[PDB]
Amino acid sequence: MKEECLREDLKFYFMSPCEKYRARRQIPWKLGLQILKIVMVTTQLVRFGLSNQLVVAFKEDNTVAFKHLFLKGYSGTDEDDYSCSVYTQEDAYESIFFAINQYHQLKDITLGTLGYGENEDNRIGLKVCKQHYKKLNIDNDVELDCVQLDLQDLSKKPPDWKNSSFFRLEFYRLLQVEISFHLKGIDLQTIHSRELPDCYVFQNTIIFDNKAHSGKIKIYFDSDAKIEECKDLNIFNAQYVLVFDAFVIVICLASLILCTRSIVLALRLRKRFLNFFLEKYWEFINGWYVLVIISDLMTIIGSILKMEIKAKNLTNYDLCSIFLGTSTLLVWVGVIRYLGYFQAYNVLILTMQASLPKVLRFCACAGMIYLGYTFCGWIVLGPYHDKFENLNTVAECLFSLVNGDDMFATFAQIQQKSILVWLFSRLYLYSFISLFIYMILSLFIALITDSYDTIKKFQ
Amino acid sequence: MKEECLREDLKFYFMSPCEKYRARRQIPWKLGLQILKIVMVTTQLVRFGLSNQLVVAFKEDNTVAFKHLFLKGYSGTDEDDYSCSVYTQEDAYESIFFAINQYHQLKDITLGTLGYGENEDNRIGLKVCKQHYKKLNIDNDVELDCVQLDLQDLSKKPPDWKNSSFFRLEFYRLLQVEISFHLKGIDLQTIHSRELPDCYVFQNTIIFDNKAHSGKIKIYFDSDAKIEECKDLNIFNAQYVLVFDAFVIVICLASLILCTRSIVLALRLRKRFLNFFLEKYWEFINGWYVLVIISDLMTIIGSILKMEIKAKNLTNYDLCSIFLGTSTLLVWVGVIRYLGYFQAYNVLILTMQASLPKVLRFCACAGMIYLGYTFCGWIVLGPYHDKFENLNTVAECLFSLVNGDDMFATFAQIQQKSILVWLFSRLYLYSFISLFIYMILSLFIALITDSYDTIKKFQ
Amino acid sequence: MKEECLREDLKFYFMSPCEKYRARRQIPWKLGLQILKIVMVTTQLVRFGLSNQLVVAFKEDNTVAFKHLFLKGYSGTDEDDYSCSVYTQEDAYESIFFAINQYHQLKDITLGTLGYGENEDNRIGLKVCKQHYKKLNIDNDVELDCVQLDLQDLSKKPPDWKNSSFFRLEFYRLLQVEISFHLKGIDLQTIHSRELPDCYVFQNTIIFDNKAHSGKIKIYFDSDAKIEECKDLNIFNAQYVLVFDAFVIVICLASLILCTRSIVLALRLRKRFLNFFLEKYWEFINGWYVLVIISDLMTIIGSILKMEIKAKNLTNYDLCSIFLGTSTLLVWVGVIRYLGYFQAYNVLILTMQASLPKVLRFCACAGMIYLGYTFCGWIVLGPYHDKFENLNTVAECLFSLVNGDDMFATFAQIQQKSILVWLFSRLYLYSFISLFIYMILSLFIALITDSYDTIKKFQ
Amino acid sequence: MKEECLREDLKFYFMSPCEKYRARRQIPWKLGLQILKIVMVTTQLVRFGLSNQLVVAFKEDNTVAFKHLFLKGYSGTDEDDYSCSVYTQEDAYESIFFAINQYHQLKDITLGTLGYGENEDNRIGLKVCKQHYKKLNIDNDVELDCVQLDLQDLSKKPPDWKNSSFFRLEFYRLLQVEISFHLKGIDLQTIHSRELPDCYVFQNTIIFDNKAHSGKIKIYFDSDAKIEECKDLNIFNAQYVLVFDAFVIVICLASLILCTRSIVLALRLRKRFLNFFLEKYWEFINGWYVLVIISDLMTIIGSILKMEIKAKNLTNYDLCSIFLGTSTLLVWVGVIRYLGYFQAYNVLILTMQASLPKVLRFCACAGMIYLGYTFCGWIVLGPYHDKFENLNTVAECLFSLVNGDDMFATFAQIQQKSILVWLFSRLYLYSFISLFIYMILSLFIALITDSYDTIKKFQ
Ligand SMILES: COc1ccccc1N1CCN([C@H]2CCCC[C@@H]2NS(=O)(=O)c2ccccc2)CC1
Ligand SMILES: COc1ccccc1N1CCN([C@H]2CCCC[C@@H]2NS(=O)(=O)c2ccccc2)CC1
Ligand SMILES: COc1ccccc1N1CCN([C@H]2CCCC[C@@H]2NS(=O)(=O)c2ccccc2)CC1
Ligand SMILES: COc1ccccc1N1CCN([C@H]2CCCC[C@@H]2NS(=O)(=O)c2ccccc2)CC1
Repeated sequence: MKEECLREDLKFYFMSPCEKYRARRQIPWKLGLQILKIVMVTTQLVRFGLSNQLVVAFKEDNTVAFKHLFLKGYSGTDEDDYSCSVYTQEDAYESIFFAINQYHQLKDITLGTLGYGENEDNRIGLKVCKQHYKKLNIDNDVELDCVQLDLQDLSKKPPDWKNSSFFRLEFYRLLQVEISFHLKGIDLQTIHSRELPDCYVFQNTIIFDNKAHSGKIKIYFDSDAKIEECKDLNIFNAQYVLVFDAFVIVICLASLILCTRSIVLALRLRKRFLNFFLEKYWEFINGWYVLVIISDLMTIIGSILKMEIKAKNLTNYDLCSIFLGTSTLLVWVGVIRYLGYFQAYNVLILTMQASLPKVLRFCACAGMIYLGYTFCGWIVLGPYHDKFENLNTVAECLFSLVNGDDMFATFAQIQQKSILVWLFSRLYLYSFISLFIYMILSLFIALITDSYDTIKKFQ
Repeated sequence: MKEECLREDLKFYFMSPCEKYRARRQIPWKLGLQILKIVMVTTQLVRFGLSNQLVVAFKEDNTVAFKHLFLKGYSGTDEDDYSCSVYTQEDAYESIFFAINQYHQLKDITLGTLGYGENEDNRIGLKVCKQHYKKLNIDNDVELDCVQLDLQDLSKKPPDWKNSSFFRLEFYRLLQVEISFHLKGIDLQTIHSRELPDCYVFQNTIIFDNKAHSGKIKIYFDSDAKIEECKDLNIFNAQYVLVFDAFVIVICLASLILCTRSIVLALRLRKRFLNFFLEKYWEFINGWYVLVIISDLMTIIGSILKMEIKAKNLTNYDLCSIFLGTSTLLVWVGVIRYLGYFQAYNVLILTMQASLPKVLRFCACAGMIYLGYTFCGWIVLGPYHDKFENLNTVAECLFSLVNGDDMFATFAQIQQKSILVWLFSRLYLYSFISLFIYMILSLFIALITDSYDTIKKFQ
Repeated sequence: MKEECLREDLKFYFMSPCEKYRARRQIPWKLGLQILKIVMVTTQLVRFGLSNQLVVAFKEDNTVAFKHLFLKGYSGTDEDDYSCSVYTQEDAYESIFFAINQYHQLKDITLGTLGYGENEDNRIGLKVCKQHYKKLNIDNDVELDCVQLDLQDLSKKPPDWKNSSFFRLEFYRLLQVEISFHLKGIDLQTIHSRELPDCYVFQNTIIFDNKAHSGKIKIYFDSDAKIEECKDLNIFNAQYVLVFDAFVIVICLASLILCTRSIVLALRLRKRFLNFFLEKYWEFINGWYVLVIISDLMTIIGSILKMEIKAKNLTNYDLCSIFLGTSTLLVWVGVIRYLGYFQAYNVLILTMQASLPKVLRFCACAGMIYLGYTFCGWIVLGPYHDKFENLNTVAECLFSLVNGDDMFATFAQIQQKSILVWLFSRLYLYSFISLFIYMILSLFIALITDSYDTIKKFQ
Repeated sequence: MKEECLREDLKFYFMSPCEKYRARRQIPWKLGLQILKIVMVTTQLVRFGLSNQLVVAFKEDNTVAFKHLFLKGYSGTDEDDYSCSVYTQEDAYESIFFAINQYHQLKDITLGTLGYGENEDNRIGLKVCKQHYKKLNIDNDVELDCVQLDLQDLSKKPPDWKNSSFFRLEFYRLLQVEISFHLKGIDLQTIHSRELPDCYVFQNTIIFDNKAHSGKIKIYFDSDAKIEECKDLNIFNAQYVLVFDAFVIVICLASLILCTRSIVLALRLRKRFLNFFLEKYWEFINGWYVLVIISDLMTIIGSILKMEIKAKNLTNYDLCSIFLGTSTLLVWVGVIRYLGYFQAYNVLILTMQASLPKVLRFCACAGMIYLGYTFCGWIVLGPYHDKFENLNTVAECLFSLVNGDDMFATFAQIQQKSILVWLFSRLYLYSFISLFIYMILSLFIALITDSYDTIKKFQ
């Protein structure tokens, strides 16, 4: 009778929860735990995204306002990673003095709720640091000399800091000049909800950088905002988000227990069948449960990081987002296993998974041509094409070219002053596009004439 | 003999109007009613579009002129949903005073036929409203205080409104300042047709908005134009368009009667055949007639809305256009049924409609991956990529990426200051593009090796 | 013996010139006439293109210089079909007076070889014309009043034209103000070849246009350049190009005779075979010769027009180019018949021409959906999308969308202030792209499963 | 026994190095020489690219700084191949005088480490050369007259060079004005590595060019930088790169010997088999070795050029890069032969190489249509479309259009003032896109229905 019982076991282990009900009126409480998971995880992700949008928008808007306030002649768009640049000694002096003077008159210039903030030394003021190579008989060591400009120093009607010997810069040895100050703001765009607003501290540094010593000073504006508590303020949910994140951890933990239970019990059924087969003489793994386990672990980790961020009021959510997003993605891929319970969501799998070896072998072959073209393009067209500046950019450009993106712009971007490089670029681009189109279309006719045989043999 | 008669019925019910003439010299007056419909509906749509183009062009040109007249330092292009922005208290004051002074001197500045218009209170003048949080000890309530600047007030050679206590703004509590005025224009670009021109009333509001309190005031210019009747004017078709719209309603109503008649009579023939089949023991629906009925209803509704708009001289035609366009689209799809009467416009239908279940099943599976990628991309790359700002934008970006659009720009838009987010973005984009290309090409080889069998079985 | 002779005829009429030599050592002097044609026609086209490039470049460079000289605050790029625009009465006055003053001081401002040219009335000077509606009690008639500003009038140290009653404009009735003057230039960039340079006459008109009466004056600069003969000039091939064009006409005329001879003689062989077939009881046309005849006619016409243009020194070559280009295109298509003489350049024709009926039938069906979408998109998204402004633009946008071009930009271009139009635009774009991708891929699986059968039956 | 020995020979000559070990425990020291080659060649290329990036970045940054210092009103972006342009005599004078005055005050304007450099005549100063047509009674000869402006000449408090008769230019005869000067810089961005920095000499020429005589002067800034040795400098690997390049030459020379040895020995085995076949009565070439030999030759040549460049301190690496890149590309293609030793990386070759004749025949046919369209588009749309300016640009535009790139932009770029050219452009673009899409999809259905038969016959 043990053979019949074993056969009934697997006959029950291989059917969908919808059917298992038909066979035994059983309730898949585990499938329910999964629907409640998809709803709770998606809800948490959306709420987290909305709150992050609000905070990030406030910080970025304040940064743009600061750039307009303190950078002289700021266009409104960052030239590069740096905001603006100067090419003349008098331009650099004007930018430095403009930043200092705008800080002096902040209360009459700012449109928002800004005030001066105490520095790390507990004093309202401005710090300017400059670095020079010590001394063309320059040395290799750098000299760092700074002074602290208090509000009393700036407020003197005859300004003495402008005429001081500090601000003679000797630009041929100058490495950089750095201006640091702190500002305190408030977002009143939160009081219309009877919730006390969040006071912010801004640590702004302006760096006038000429490490390159190429005749251009690059001006970087960096604003680091952190959420302090409000001290001087009188007008007229923390546990809620935390309980929700704790429930999410409970559901994704319960799912983690159940899936690991099923995998362990699946290994037990293998023994019985394997031992039974021995006497007379990955399918059991169900690698969707691997995906579910990974997504549960990632959701638990991301929820813990989110709780930690909310608890201590921290504003960088990059790694918390990378866990929650990559776990929600896997949750929706797990919806496909449930969808992949009706027989109709199959039959094309006999090609979608069977072609995978052929495609992966093709990728290995085409990968070597792709690497060779990447190296060639970087070395040759690097100094003449902005899409070939570095190896990673070359790889992205070649990937996009394989997909038809910006071909004419790619051809036209390279100037014709160097005739040899122009001819080589033409040959390079034409050969790459033609060769890869040919290879992709070939791979493909083959994949077809193979499936044809595969499906013929299957029937 | 009833069997023969029934057989002759269906033998007549299944043939084209061109053939039914061969079988009985009958005139398909109903097919004629359809050609006259396609011509009348298309003609009405084109005439409506041309007239709307004229009116909208006049209104938009006047709005651009107003923005140049009243917005200080207007570039010519709206920065965003708002036209321009300021970052300094003195800039905001300059913009406000510039708007007021330009309104004061309108007659000497405008190039067109503009004049002052009476307000809702029947008085030529300018209204300025400002909103402040009541009182950092601010309250949660807002205070709205306004004054009306008449032309006599502005025309005083010593201006007293500039120095009044109204225009001290206390920007840290300011929510917005709003300027409202009315102008009356004429389009003389209609007199060259001996048709009396249309006098317009413009309700212009300039909103200096800093609800965000982020250090930037956004300046919105909104112009609401309505067509009044001309009062002061002496120089040297309404029924026509209305009769045409009424004829359109008659033709699309007659077609509605005939199609509903045929469907009802089609149900009668089903009874006869079904009862006949019972004794010895959607095709009849002709779902093209469903399309014709829907298009007729939409055309009647759109024509009624068009008549209502023309009757009371109203200038917003968004919903009238959405009915007429979506009905003309369905009319041209109904041309395909007539085209689909020759046998040659078939045979490919045996795949165009048979593949539909497989494609729809594929869309269900790929839809879950698409949703997962949408959520992941929004949560991770949202704060760093302008094409991932919100969920709808992420969905559009992913759809476009599946079609090869702006891949290199999408890769390059994300800055590399955050290395973790940069690496994740690279992995995300590469995986999405590769996976979806693989899935689409797979779906496809399958659809082929299936049709092959389907067409083989058919023959 | 007549049967054998007839059979030998066709056996000779159906072989390639290369083979006919193998069968009879015959020289295809006619195939030679064709190679000399491809070389002579291509050479003529290239020479014509180079000379046109030179002339057009000179004229366009002079036009750009004129725009910088006479248009106040010209950016360097035309805003639209018009060069620049103004929105204030004082701006319009400044532009008009700037143009007049720059003309007054031309000799000291121009960098090239420019001088004043006599007008149609044989007098060096400037003409200003203005148009007003006669007289709000305006009439429907226009009044045209002008004055001629001579160089003596402009050179008076107290300028009287500025203060004259002519230049009070009454902008509310103004239609346009037009400034006309003539300049004479020389291209010294032709003397370095010992060829006397070409003196030009420029007829420049500046139109300050406000027909719209929308508060914007559009400023058009139109320069009409014609090649006069040089009068005042002393420094230190016309028959050649003409003889070459005459030889081209001879070769394309000889080819026209021979092809028409062969077609006529081909009809003779049809009679013999057709009569022979009758006794016991397009292939002969060779529609490549139709292409050759059309290309010969077009080349002769284009060469005649080119000779006419060169003879009387005229500078508009639009229709001459459209004949020469479209004839050279057909000449290269005729190279394919010669290439299509080896057997290997066939066998794929059994699908390239057999699929044509199925594709054309598909285009008829998809054409109706394309027209419906064009009308719907124009009527709905016309006032909100710059790619849907008019019907032709909508058709081009839909064609490009079918090919994957600017999808994200097309989605993003439409603003979200109108929620109904935004939702409809999303539905419209998604449905169009999905439907047309589906239809194209379907047409295609069908074309395959058909060729498969076609090629199977062929063997 | 010689038959058995011969059979054993080939049985050994046709197996992979991995297997030959299974058959004889032999060590493929030659395959090792290949892995060490791929690592050494890639390493050399990467190091060369990084060093070139540094040098080129320094030179380009200095050039941008020079353009900002010496070009009046420089925007920051080159208008074209030329940096900026002027259209007025006074603008040209201002630009010339601005360049001279900025050179005079260089020490107080430059941000980097710049100084005056001696000219070719060993004297610090500025040279201005102007060219005029000799003398409208101009001649054909040019007159070149120049003066040398020393620092003493520029430093005189009353400037005499401004008022000299040299700088009256007579613009109607002017060909160009050229300003030449030398500057000496240092990159201190190399001292932070205890490596003495590289002093540079810059040969800057500013050319005010109006060869066109079209009313625009084009201003070219050309900076030629060469690495001199440092003379005045006191602060606080050449053999390494050279030994590495010499080792690379040894490995790519040893590989060249071995591959040529194998090819020669391969020809010996052909004799034995061919003679053996005679008695009773490219595969042997292994054209991968041709690729290896070519890549070895290119690597040796590129390494020699790199050694020559490093030895004499020269900064143009265009041809050295074109050899190293195109050799590294071939090295990665040679990785595919090793990958193509497992049987699985085959079977698709039976189509990837068999389709090549059909595709090449298709390219020959489609090439003639492509050439015809190129000529037609250039001749017609050349003067109206910036993507059709010259034949090469037309070819690139058509290639991109075949791949779906910028279709709507291509359609929209051509203005509608000329209706005939607009209609022809529409017809041209539509016909090209439709025809080439049709031909590519046809080629393709054929390639499939052929492989099907090919693979069927193979089995
Ligand atoms: C071996 O690569 C191919 C693979 C598959 C088909 C064709 C090619 N050929 C044809 C040309 N190249 C194609 C690359 C991708 C699409 C654009 C080009 N097709 S084209 O416009 O019709 C054309 C044809 C002949 C001459 C000039 C242009 C690449 C080589
Ligand atoms: C499983 O997805 C695929 C599905 C079908 C074909 C290929 C792939 N592979 C190949 C690479 N990816 C392709 C995505 C769409 C087109 C661009 C890429 N083709 S490629 O340039 O020739 C290439 C090949 C190897 C390495 C690097 C680049 C995605 C994975
Ligand atoms: C009936 O049209 C189709 C025809 C052929 C294949 C697929 C579709 N479907 C699938 C979606 N649409 C495709 C249109 C062209 C390519 C982009 C879309 N493919 S997708 O990114 O993979 C995707 C899949 C599911 C949901 C969301 C996105 C259109 C409908
Ligand atoms: C003989 O060329 C073809 C080859 C293969 C398929 C179709 C065509 N046809 C169809 C139209 N043209 C297609 C070219 C490439 C893709 C865009 C066009 N397809 S479409 O949007 O669906 C369409 C259909 C009918 C009318 C209007 C538009 C080119 C001719």
